[PDB]
Parts: sequence; structure tokens; C-alpha cells
Amino acid sequence: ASQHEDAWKGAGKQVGVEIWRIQQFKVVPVPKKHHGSFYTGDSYIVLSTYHPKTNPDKLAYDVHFWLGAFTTQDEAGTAAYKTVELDDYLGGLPVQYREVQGYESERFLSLFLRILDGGVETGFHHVE
Amino acid sequence: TTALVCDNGSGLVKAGFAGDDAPRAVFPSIVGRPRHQDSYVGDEAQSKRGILTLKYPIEHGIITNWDDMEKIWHHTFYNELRVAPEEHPTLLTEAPLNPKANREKMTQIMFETFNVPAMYVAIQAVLSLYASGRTTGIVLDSGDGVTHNVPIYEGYALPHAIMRLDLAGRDLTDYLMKILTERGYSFVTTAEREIVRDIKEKLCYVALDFENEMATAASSSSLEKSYELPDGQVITIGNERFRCPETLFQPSFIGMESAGIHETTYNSIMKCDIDIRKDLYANNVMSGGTTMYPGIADRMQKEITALAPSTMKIKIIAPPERKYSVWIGGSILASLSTFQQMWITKQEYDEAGPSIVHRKCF
Ligand SMILES: C=C1[C@@H](C)[C@H]2[C@H](Cc3ccccc3)NC(=O)[C@]23[C@H](OC(C)=O)/C=C/[C@@](C)(O)C(=O)[C@@H](C)C/C=C/[C@H]3[C@@H]1O
Ligand SMILES: Nc1ncnc2c1ncn2[C@@H]1O[C@H](COP(=O)(O)OP(=O)(O)O)[C@@H](O)[C@H]1O
Ligand SMILES: [Ca+2]
Ligand SMILES: [Ca+2]
Ligand SMILES: [Mg+2]
Repeated sequence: ASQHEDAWKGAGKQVGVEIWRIQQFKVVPVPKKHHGSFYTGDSYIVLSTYHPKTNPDKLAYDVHFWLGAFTTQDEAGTAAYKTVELDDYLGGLPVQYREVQGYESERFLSLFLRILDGGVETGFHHVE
Repeated sequence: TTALVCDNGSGLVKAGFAGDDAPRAVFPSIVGRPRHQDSYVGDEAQSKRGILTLKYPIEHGIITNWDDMEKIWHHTFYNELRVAPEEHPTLLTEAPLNPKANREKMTQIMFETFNVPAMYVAIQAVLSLYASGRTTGIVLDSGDGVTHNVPIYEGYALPHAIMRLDLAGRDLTDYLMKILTERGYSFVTTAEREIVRDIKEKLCYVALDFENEMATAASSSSLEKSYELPDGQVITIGNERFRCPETLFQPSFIGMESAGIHETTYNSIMKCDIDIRKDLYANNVMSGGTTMYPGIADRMQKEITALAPSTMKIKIIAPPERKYSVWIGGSILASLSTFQQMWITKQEYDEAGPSIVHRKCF
């Protein structure tokens, strides 16, 4: 069921950080060169793959969704839903973290942090 | 192909199109027939309730008149949204802990009568949490029929901890009718119920300290408000302003032995695993029209603080748009291709029948 989201294909296969941005309801990869820079107007999903203490050859997961101070409701809500989807894609193993701009957890801060002005346009059609 | 989102409330239909930021059709979930022994639906029935008796096909979140509910759905599709339902995958909503026949029959009518190509039934409180941009928290949803508490962890409702109370907006309207009648007025009929519902929405509030407010109301007229009835008479409302929603915290005001909404929230959190309770207390999300009373968030903050451990961090989130949070959460989810992948198709219904809703939804 999560198999119908192309963005998850190949995710979480090695230790590291993978990042997607919500863009008009779609999950769009963020190129590695930009990891750590977040548009204040947008919402993101950050998958941290690491080796657990219990076995240095296995993989565990923290999944953070990051909500910019000016992100719109469609973007934050998509980021939440798709975080659950990615968690399910990885068998429920990821631990979820909600990160709000300026309130990021110690865990999130430890992955890197630059905040960029603006962001992509909302996916909502505004009803007048 | 655009999906429809229809949040059938006990009091109001909220319907519209996936990807819109608000429902384009919002109207009373009512059917009106001549008060003197044809039928009218929605705003038009409300417009001339002067010669109609009004009936709600949904009571306490449950469809109790399936013939009239079909009329409501037909009106939503053909007269309000003006769409052909056979062309639109449709997202519906439901309060938790309903009798299983309700969503079975919703599924049957949608496919057999309206011939929708696909549909899905989502729990209302869960849609509201996602609309708030959260996967963990506890939702208090209170509309016209049901108050429900749903704790949600990593995106999934925790059904063992859900609390439900068949006390919500319509019971508060009825109680205002009663206590206003005790002030010398007379509000009894179904049309007069709609007048008092408007008084409630415009003038009621939740007192931070009920006993103190009751004493303030007796000491002077400072809390009184005036209201113009449809016939021109102007009435005055006093402590009824806050006695009416006090019922949410003291259900014995209408003879109910149930816990109030602060206690049901606390009880719901306490049914959850200890290690997630701090995140639930810090993420109490309110949704629905009966959470719109001025003062309710502050009162909930105070009452939960008194129930919780003394150091517990408690936060009430009260989105200004929370009369539409369920709908908006649905509009977001129905805009995602992978969510629609999970919907029941007409073919699956043809082969499996109404039981299909339990396999694909709940
Ligand atoms: C909006 C709803 C669904 C999309 C599910 C959603 C989790 C989810 C998120 C993304 C992709 C798949 C699943 N969160 C829930 O509580 C649901 C989810 O439903 C399913 C099928 O996943 C939860 C199911 C249970 C068993 O935990 C329930 O609480 C059940 C009784 C009620 C159903 C709840 C579902 C809700 O209506
Ligand atoms: N400002 C308000 N104060 C108090 N109650 C309100 C307010 N606005 C709406 N309501 C009540 O909320 C209920 C409708 O809210 P809604 O969430 O649409 O319910 P439902 O989903 O059951 O139709 C009605 O009881 C209505 O009177
Ligand atoms: Ca944006
Ligand atoms: Ca998980
Ligand atoms: Mg509702």
C-alpha cells in the first residue's frame, strides 16, 4: 500500500539522512547538497537511518517531519500523513518526531541547520 | 478525477472537493415537512421552518432515518455541489464506536443508490489530528450529536482508549431552551429550537470558575446580553450564557451521570501506555462546533491541570478553523494518491458486499 509511493523506493537502505519536501501534495526529494537547509514556508520529511546499539550491522530509523513557521495546512497535514506511510513502509520500525521551526528536538539538531526565506506554493485551492 | 469529501455531521453537512481549503457546501442536515398534517432539505427547509416541522436524520452521530438521510445525500450531490456522484470517489466520515450497521449501510447506499466509483470511511477525530499537522495527540471532537476523545499515536487511533459521550451541541441547545423557558420565555417547537441554537452560538461562553460567575451574574447585570428574535421581540439572557455549556463539564445539568469532557479526556489519556501520556497531554486538539464556546480552552486547561500530576505539561490546541478541521483533514488525505489507493472500489463492493468496509476501513 505504501508501495505506490515512488519516493520510498530505496529509502532507508544505508546509514545516513534522506530528506523530502512536500510540494503541492507530492513527496519530492531534496538533493543531498541542500540537506540541512529548510524553507520556512514548507514542510519536510527527514529519515535518519542508523545502526542500533544492539547490532552494528543492522538498521534502525528515526523519522522527523519538520514544519516551517510559515508552512500551510495542506503541507503540514501531508507531511504528517506521509510520515505515517513511510513508517509503515519500513514495517513500523521508525520512531516518529514532530519538529516545528525553532522548537527542534535535540535529536533533530544532532543530524546537522539553515532556515531559508519563502517556500513553494500551497497545494490548496482557496475557496472564496 | 477529483474526489468528494463529505463530513456528515449530526447537525451540518460539510461537503466539497478534495484539494479545496474549505467545504463549498455547508448546510443543515435536516428534512422539513409541513407542520400541518412533500419535503424540503437543508438551507431551504431552514428558511421556511415557519410552516415546517424539522427533523434531523442523524442523532448522536447515528443515522436513524435512512429514507431522509438518502434525501440529504441526494441534495448534497445534485442540488448543492451539482455533481454526478457516479463520477467521483467519495470520502465519508464517522464518529467512533458507532453501531457497525451504520457504516455498512452507508457503504451500501453509496454504491447501490449513488453508484460512486470508490469510497472510504474515516474516523472524524483522526482527520482533525492530521489537519493540525500531528501524528500523536488526543482529539476532543464535539459536534451537534457526539463528543468523542480519540488518542492517536504515530498516526493510528488507539481504539481501546477512545471515549464517547452522547452529549453534544443538540443537547446544549435543548438545555438552553429549557432554562430560557424557566426565565419566562417559551422555546419548545422545532423551529424555536433553531432560534435557540442561534442564541447559543452567538451569546454563550464557558466560565472559568462557574460558582464565581454565578455570583457575578447575581451581583449586577454586567454579564447580560440582548437578542432580537425573528418576530422583532428582544429578549435578555443572563447566567444562561454560561450555564448552558457548563453542561459539558457537569453533565448532571441534564440528568446525565457521565463524566464531563475534562474527565473523559483525562480518562482517555490514562487508558494509554504511560510513556506516551506526556505527549498526549501536550497535544490536546479540539475540533467541532461545540468546542467553539469562548473560554472553553482555558477551562479545559484548568480542569485537566487539576486532574493531572502536578508537574504535567498540558496544552490545549484550539484551531480557529476547527468547525471544519475534520473536513480539511479529509480534503488533504483525499488529495494523496496513496490514500485513494486504499479506497473501496465499486468492483470490490459488488463482490464482497457491505462487509468490505470492515476490511478496508474499520
Ligand atoms: C484516517 C484513518 C486511516 C487513514 C487510518 C490512519 C493511519 C494510516 C495513515 C496512513 C496510511 C494508512 C493508515 N489512522 C487511523 O487511525 C486509521 C487506521 O485505519 C487503518 C486501516 O489503518 C486505524 C485503525 C485502528 C484499528 O487503529 C482504528 O482505530 C480503527 C478502529 C479506526 C480506523 C482508523 C483509521 C482512520 O479512519
Ligand atoms: N460559536 C459556537 N458556540 C457554541 N456552539 C456552536 C458554535 N458554532 C457552532 N456550534 C454548535 O456546533 C454544532 C455544529 O457543529 P459541527 O461541528 O458542524 O457539528 P456536526 O459535525 O455534528 O454537524 C451545533 O450544535 C452548533 O450549534
Ligand atoms: Ca509552502
Ligand atoms: Ca513506528
Ligand atoms: Mg462533526
